[PDB]
Amino acid sequence: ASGVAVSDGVIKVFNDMKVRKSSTPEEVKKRKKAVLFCLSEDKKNIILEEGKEILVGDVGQTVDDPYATFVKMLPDKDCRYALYDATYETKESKKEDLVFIFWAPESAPLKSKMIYASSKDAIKKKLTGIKHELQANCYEEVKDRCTLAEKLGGSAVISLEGKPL
Amino acid sequence: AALVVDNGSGMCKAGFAGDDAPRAVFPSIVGRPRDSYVGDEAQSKRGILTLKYPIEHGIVTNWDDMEKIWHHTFYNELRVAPEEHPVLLTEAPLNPKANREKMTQIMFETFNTPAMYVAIQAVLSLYASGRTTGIVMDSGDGVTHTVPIYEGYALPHAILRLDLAGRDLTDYLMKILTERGYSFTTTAEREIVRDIKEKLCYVALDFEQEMATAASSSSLEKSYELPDGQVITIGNERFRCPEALFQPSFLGMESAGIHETTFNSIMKCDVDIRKDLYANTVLSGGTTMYPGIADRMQKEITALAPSTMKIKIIAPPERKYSVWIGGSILASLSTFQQMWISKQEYDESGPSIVHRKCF
Amino acid sequence: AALVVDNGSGMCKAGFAGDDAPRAVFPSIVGRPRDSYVGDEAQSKRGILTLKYPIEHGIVTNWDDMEKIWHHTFYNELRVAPEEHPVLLTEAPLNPKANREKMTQIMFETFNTPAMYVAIQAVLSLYASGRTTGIVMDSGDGVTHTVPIYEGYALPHAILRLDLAGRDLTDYLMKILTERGYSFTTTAEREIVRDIKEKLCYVALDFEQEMATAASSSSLEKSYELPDGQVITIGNERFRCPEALFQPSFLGMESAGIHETTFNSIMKCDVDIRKDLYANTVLSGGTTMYPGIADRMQKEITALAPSTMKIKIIAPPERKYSVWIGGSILASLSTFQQMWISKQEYDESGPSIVHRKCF
Amino acid sequence: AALVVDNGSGMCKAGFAGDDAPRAVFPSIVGRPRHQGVMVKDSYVGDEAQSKRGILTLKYPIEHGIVTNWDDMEKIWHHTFYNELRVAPEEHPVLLTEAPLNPKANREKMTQIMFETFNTPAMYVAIQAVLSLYASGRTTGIVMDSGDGVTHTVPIYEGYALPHAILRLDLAGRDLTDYLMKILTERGYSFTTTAEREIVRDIKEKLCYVALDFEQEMATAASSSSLEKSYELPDGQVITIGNERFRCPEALFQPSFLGMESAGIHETTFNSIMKCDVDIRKDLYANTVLSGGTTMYPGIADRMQKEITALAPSTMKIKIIAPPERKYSVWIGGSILASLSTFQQMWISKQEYDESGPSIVHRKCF
Amino acid sequence: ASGGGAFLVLPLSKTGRIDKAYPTVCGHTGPVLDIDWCPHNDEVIASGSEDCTVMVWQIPENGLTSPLTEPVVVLEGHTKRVGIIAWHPTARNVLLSAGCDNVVLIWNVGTAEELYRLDSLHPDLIYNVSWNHNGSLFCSACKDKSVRIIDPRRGTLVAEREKAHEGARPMRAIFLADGKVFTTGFSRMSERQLALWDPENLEEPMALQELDSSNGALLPFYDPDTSVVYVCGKGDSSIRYFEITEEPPYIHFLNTFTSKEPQRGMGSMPKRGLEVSKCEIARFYKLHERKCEPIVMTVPRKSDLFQDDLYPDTAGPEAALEAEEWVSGRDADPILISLREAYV
Amino acid sequence: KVVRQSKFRHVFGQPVKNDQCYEDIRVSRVTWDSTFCAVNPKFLAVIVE
Ligand SMILES: Nc1ncnc2c1ncn2[C@@H]1O[C@H](COP(=O)(O)OP(=O)(O)O)[C@@H](O)[C@H]1O
Ligand SMILES: Nc1ncnc2c1ncn2[C@@H]1O[C@H](COP(=O)(O)OP(=O)(O)O)[C@@H](O)[C@H]1O
Ligand SMILES: Nc1ncnc2c1ncn2[C@@H]1O[C@H](COP(=O)(O)OP(=O)(O)O)[C@@H](O)[C@H]1O
Ligand SMILES: [Mg+2]
Ligand SMILES: [Mg+2]
Ligand SMILES: [Mg+2]
Repeated sequence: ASGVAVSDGVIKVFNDMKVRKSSTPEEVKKRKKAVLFCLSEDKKNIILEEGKEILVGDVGQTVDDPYATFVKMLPDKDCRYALYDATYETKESKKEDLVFIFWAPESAPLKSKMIYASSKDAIKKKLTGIKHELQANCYEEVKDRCTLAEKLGGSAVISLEGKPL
Repeated sequence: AALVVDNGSGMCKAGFAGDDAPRAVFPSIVGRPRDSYVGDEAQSKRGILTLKYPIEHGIVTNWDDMEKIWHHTFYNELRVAPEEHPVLLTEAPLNPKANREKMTQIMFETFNTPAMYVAIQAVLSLYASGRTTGIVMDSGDGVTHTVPIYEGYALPHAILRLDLAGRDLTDYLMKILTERGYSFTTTAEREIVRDIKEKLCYVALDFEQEMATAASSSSLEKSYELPDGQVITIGNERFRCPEALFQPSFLGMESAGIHETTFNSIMKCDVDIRKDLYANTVLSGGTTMYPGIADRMQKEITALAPSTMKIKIIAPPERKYSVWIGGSILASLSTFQQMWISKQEYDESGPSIVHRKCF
Repeated sequence: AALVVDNGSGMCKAGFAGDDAPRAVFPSIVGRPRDSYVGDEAQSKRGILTLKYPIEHGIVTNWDDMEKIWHHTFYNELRVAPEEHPVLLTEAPLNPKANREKMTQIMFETFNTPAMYVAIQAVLSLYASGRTTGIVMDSGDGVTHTVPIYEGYALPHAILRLDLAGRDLTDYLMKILTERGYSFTTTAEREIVRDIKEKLCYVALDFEQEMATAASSSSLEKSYELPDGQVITIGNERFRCPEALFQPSFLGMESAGIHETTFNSIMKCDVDIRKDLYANTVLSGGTTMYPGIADRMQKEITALAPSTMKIKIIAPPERKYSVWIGGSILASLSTFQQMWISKQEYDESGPSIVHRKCF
Repeated sequence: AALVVDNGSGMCKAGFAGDDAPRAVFPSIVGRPRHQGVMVKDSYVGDEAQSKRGILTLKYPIEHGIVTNWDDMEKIWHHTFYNELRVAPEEHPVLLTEAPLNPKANREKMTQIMFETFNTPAMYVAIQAVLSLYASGRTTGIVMDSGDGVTHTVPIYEGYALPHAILRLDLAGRDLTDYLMKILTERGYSFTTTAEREIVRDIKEKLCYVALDFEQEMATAASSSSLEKSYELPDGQVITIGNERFRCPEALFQPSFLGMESAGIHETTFNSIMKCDVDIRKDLYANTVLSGGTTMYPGIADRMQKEITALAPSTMKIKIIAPPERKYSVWIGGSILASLSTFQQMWISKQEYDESGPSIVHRKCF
Repeated sequence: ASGGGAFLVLPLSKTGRIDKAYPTVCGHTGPVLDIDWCPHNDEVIASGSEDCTVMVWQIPENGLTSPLTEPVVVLEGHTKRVGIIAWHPTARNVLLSAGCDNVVLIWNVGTAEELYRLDSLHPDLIYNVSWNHNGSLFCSACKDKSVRIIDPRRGTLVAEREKAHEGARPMRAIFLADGKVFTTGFSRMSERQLALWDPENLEEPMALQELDSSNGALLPFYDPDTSVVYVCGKGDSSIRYFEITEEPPYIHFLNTFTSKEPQRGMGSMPKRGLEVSKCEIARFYKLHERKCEPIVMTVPRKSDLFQDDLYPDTAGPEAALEAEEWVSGRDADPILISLREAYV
Repeated sequence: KVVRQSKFRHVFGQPVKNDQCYEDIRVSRVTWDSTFCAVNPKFLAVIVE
C-alpha cells in the first residue's frame, strides 16, 4: 500500500462507464470504450491519461477492432491502468462487461513498476463492481484476442467484439 | 427498453426485453464474513465468507438479502438505472400473496421503477412452447415444480413441489467422484463439479443395462481438464448423477422421482383434462437439459399412465431459459405496454394492485 | 530522509529511501571471544572469536545480539542518529506475531525512532517486478522461501521454507575444492570461497551433459587469483556447487530442490489461481544470481507441471536487492507518510499497533 | 481364532478376537535407506523403521485415508501377520475395517490381496464407525472418528446408518503434526526431515491439550510461564514450548489456521446431525461418541461439549461420550463383533470369492 | 480401466506425459492379465484377460489414433482367466496360452486353430510357462511346488521335479539357452532362492543361493546372448543380475542396481532395439504406479568401436519354421542376425 | 472350516423391471391363507376378486 489516492476525475469516468443511462444516440456515441489511467506528475493521485481513450462512436467508423487499437496506446516502457469495456458472446448469452487491465511491461522502469503494483489493490477497491481483471507484464500477454477471451469466460467465449475467435 | 428479471432459486437470469438471451446469469447468493458480497463476487472470495440463499426454494425468505441481489442485478450486471426502465419480475408457483405485495413495495419504493409486471414462471414456459393447456415440469436449481396449467391458469391444488434439483445433483456428484480418488470439497471445486455435470452427464434410458455396459468396457469414459491443467476421467458417474432425479433414494430422500411427481400432479386434476395433460408435458429449467431426459421421461410416465393414453414429453431445445425468453418477448410487445403497473396506479391502490393487474 | 533496513539471514542491507542501491551491506554477525564485535569487524579478527547468527534463519532468535546489529547499522554503517529518521524494517515470511511487536518496542524505546514500518520481504520483491499475484522464490543466505502471493497478500498456509541457500553452497564449495588439492578451512578463507562462488559459478542446464563436457576438455576451466597472489583453477566445480540447489542430496539433505519446492507450494494453493502462479514465478535473493538459473528453473518446473500449463520464470536483473529497492522506493513516496507508525500512536496502543497498521 | 486388523493412516492395530486390547500396535510407515552402505535389507516396516529412522526415509502408504502405494501396503500386512502377530494368515479368518463411504475399488483391492496374496480362509470388512459404537455398547449415536488421515462423522440411529448424513473432514493428527512443525520454527526449533516428523508427533502426544477458551488461554500464556513445559529430544537437548501446546489442537476447531475453507469438528458434527431426520436428532445430541487418537487431547470433550451446545437449541441435552480407551475403540468394537455367535453368518469364505468375485463382498457389507 | 480391460500401446518416441484420453486397446470385457509382442512381427500383440479369452491385435505403424476394440483373432478355449501367454520362438503364428483351469493350449494364430490341448498335466495353478531354445519343449512352475518339462507335440512329461522350492510363495521357471532350467522360489523359512537344474538329472540342483527374506515373487529376465539373468522382484526397489556359466557354483552374482521406488512391473527390450554403439546390453522399462522409467544396463568399455564379443548373433524377426511344419515334428533353431549394422 | 460349506450362502433377490410385471390385477380378498398364485413355464394363474 503506497497510499496513492484516486482522483475525482477517475471516479466520475468509471461511474459513467459502469452504468448506462437512457440517452440520445448522440450521447451514446460519446460513451468510453477504453480509457487509460496514469500517475500524476507528483505521483500523489491516479489521473486520466489525456487523449488515450476509445469512444463507442469511434468503433466501426475509424476503429475496426477496438481491442487491437486499445493495445496500441499502451506505452512500451511505462506502466498504465486500463479500463476496457468488453463486448463478448458466449454459447448461451451476449455479455457486456468491464475489464480492468494492469499494464506493467518488463521494459518499464523499476520505480514505475513498484508504485503501480503497490497501489493496484487500493484503486481496485474504489472501482466497485468490476468482476474482470487482466494483468499483463509483456506485449505478448495483451495483444492476443484469445488472451482476453480466455480470461473473460475461458473456452465458453465464442465471439469477441462481434468477431469469432 | 424493458428489463426481464427471472429470480431463480440458485441462478438469476436478467436481460433486456427483445433480446434472444439474458445478458447476465449469476448465482443468487449473498456472502458475509465467517462485509456483503453478492453473486460471483461472493464466489471469488471462496470460503472466507459464508453463503446464504435468500430464494433457496423459489420462495423469497430473506427480503433484506433479496434487495441486495436486485441491487446487484440492476447496477452491476445489467448496468442500468432501474428508475428508467420497466422491470418484469417472475415468481415461483404457489407464491404467497404477501410476497407478491412485498415485491411490489420494493420495486416502487426502493428502486422507484416506472412500471412493473409479475408473471408466473411455469405459465411463461408453457406459452413459449405455443400452448395454453399442459403440465410444466420446471426443474431448476433448488426446487422442482410440476405445474399443471389449464387455459393459462395454473391449478394451485395440483401443484407439487420437489426439493430435488441441480443443486442436490451437484453435491451428489462430489460424493460419487470421491469414489474414483478425486477430492472436491471447497466451494471453488463446487463450480468445477458443476461444470463437469453440465458437460459430461446424461440420462440413461435403462440405468441397470447402462451400468453393465460401463462395467464391461470403457466406451462411456470421458476426460475433463481442471483449471490447473490436470485431466480427470469419469465413467459411470455420467449417468449415475442425473439418475438421482428418477431415484431420489440415491440421496437418502423419501420423495418420489420427477416422473412420479409429474404423474401424481396430473392425477390431482379433473378427469376430463387428464388426457390433455398427458400429451402436453413440457420440460423447463436447467436440470432438464441432460441429453436423453425426454426419452426417459416418456418411458417412465408411459409405464404409469394407462396404456390407452398418448404420452408426449415436450423438450424444446431452448428450455433452459424458456422462462426468461417467454418473459422477454412479452415485455417487448407494443400491445403489452397497457398491462404494466404504473407508479401512478401504485400510489392510489398500494401494493395490493398486483393481485388485480397480474392475477 | 527515511531509512530502509533489510535484515537478511546472512547479510544486512541498509540505506536511505530514494537511493538506487543500499549504502551498507555487511554480514549480520556478532563476535565474542572463544568483547563484542559486529559486522565486518567480527570477520577482521578471523579465528580468535566465535561467530553467532541472531537472525540465522530469517527469524530473530537472539534479540540482544539483534540490537547490537541495529545499533552498529545506524551509528557505524549509516552514520546517522536513529532518532532523527523514520526506519522501515523488513521481515521474513511466517514471522511470528511476537517478533513484530518486539521489533516495534525496540525501535521506539531503545533507538527512539520518530516513525517505524514493517514490510514483508516477499511482497516487496513481487511489487518491484510490477506484479500483485504470483510466487516469489526468495533464496538468500541461510534460508530459501517460496511465498505465493495473491492480490498483495501472502498465503501463510502455502509458504514453504527451505534451509538451503548460499551459506550451505559456500560450505559445499570448500568441500569439493579440497578434491583439487586446495585447502580452505579458516574463516578468512571462507570469504575467498564465497568470492569464488559469486564470480565463477553458474547453473548448468543439463548437469550430466555438462559433467561430460568438463571431463573431456578444458574449455570450462577458469582461473582465480588469491589475495596473496597465488592463482587457482577450478573446473567442473563451477556448476557442481550451485547444483546442490536442485539436488539437495549432494549435501546429504533429504529435502527436495528449489524447483520442487516451488512446485509444491503452488500445489498447496487454490486450484483457481494455480494458472496465474505458474506464469508469474518471480526470483529474488542473492543466491539466485547464478547465470543460467532461470532457464534451468523453467525446464525443471515444466517437467513437473502439466503439459498444458504455461510456465515463465521471472528473473529481474536487479533481483539481488529487490527487497531493499522495493522498500526504498516505497519509503520515499510522499503518499507513504501517513502509513508510518508514529511515536504518538505507539504511546497509545503499545507495541500491538503494528498488527493493524502494517498487517 | 479370528484376527481383527484395524489399518489406520498412522497406526496399525492387530490382535485376536475376544481380547480386550490390541496385541500389536506399530506405526504404519515404510523406511528405506537414503545413504550408501560402506560396511560389508532394503526396507523397514513398523517399529523397526522407527528405531533406524536416523538413516531412513519414512513414508506412509496411506495418506488421507487413500492408499498411495499398494506395494508398500502389502508390506504393512506382511509385517503384521508374520512379524507382529507371528501367525499364518492362511489359518485364521481376518476381520478388516474400512473407512465410512469407502470406495468400492479400494475395498476390492483389500479383499483380493487377502484372498490371493495371503490366502486367508475367510474375511469380512466392517465400517470403523459402526465398530466404534459397538465398544461403547450403543445402537444409537453419532461417532466423530478422528485419526491420522481423515475425520468422519457417522450418525447411527437404532442400528440404521444414514449415509447421506455422513460428513468428511480432511483434517486429522497428521495435519496437526505438520502444523506443529510450522509453528515450532517460530520458537527457533527446526524439524524438516521425515525422521523429525515422528519426534514432533511424540511431542504432540505428550504436551498438547485443548483449551476451553482459546483467547483466554492465549492471554494466560502471554503473561505467565505456568503453561510452559519441557521436552527432551532423543539426542539429549531440552526444548520448551509455551502457547504451542494448545495452538496445535486448536486447528481442529478452526481449520482456517491451516488455510482450510471447511469448518471445525464441532460444526462438522453439528452439520451431520442437522442432515438427519428431525425426530432422531434428539438421540444423537445425547450420544455423541468420540473415537480415534486425535480425540485423546486433554479437555477436548469439554470443548466439544461447549461448542455444540452453542449451536444446538437451548432445550437440547448435549452429552459427549469420551471413553478413556477411545484410541482403540474401533479395534475393541471389532473384537466384540468378531466374537458374536450371530456374526459367523457374515464371513466371506475364500472358496466363495473364487467363483463369485468381488460382487459378494459389496453385498453382505455396508 | 473403469470397465473391462485395456492395455496402453504407444510408440517408443512418444515420451513425456501421456494424455489421459490417449486411445487404448480396449476390447476385453475383463481386466487384462498378460501381454506379449510377436517376435516375428513388431505390430502383433497377444493379450490374455479375465474374460477367459485370448485376443491377437494388429497395431498400426504410426500407433493408435482411435481406441482399438476389434482384434484380429479371438481365441476362446479356456474356462477361466488366462494370465500366461508365450509366443513360439521359431514357429510362425504358434501361440501358447495357460489359464487358471490348469490347461495349456497351443494356438495357430493364422487360422485360429487349437493345435494341441494339454489339460491333465498340471494339478494346480500354473505360475509361468517358458519355451526352450528351439521351441520344442516348455517348462512350467505350478502351485504344487513342482517344476515340469513338457513336450507339447507329444503331450508327454519329459521331466519333473517335485518340491523344487519348499516355500508356499509363488515361484518361476524359465529355460536357458544351453538346456537348463533357472528357478526362483522361496524356502521353508520363506527366504527367496535361486536354483539351477539339469533336466537329465533332477535329483539335486546344481546351485541354490539365497538372496533375502522379502515378500513378492522374483521375475527373472534371461538374456541368451550374454548368459545373464536379471532377477526383478515384485515390490522390490533393486535389480540383481547373475551370470550363468559352466564353472561352479554356476550362478555368479555380478552386482545390484538400487533405487528408492518399488516396482509394479518390468519389460525388457530385445537385442534388436538396444543402442549398440553405447555398449548397451539391456534396457529395462521399470513400471511405477503412474510412470514407466526405462533403466539402462551398460558395460563400461574404454573403446568407442563395435564390441564384437559383447554383441554376438541374436535371433532375428524372421520366423524359422511355419505353423504347419512344426506340427509334423520339425525342429529348427531361430534365424540369427547380426548387430553390427545397427552400430552408429 | 471357518465357513460352512455351501453354494447358496450368497443368493440375492432381485425384482424384475416394471415392464416385466403384471399390473391392474384385482387380487382376491379371501381371508384363506393360500398362495393365491400358481405358475408354470407356460401360463400364470392368479386368484382374482
Ligand atoms: N447443460 C446443462 N445440463 C445439466 N444441468 C444444467 C445445464 N445447465 C445448467 N444446469 C443446471 O441448472 C441449474 C439451475 O438452472 P436454472 O433452471 O436457471 O435454475 P433456476 O431456475 O432455479 O435459476 C444449475 O444448478 C445447473 O447445475
Ligand atoms: N553474484 C552472486 N552469485 C551467486 N551468489 C551470490 C551473488 N551475490 C551474492 N550471493 C550470495 O547471496 C547470499 C546472501 O545474499 P542476500 O540475498 O543478501 O541474503 P539475505 O537475503 O539472507 O541477506 C550470500 O551468501 C552470497 O553467497
Ligand atoms: N494422547 C494423545 N494425544 C494427542 N494425540 C494423540 C494421542 N495419541 C494418539 N494421538 C494421535 O492420533 C493419531 C492417529 O491415531 P489413530 O486413531 O491410531 O489413527 P488411525 O485411526 O489412522 O490408526 C496419531 O497421529 C497421533 O498423533
Ligand atoms: Mg427457474
Ligand atoms: Mg533477504
Ligand atoms: Mg482408525
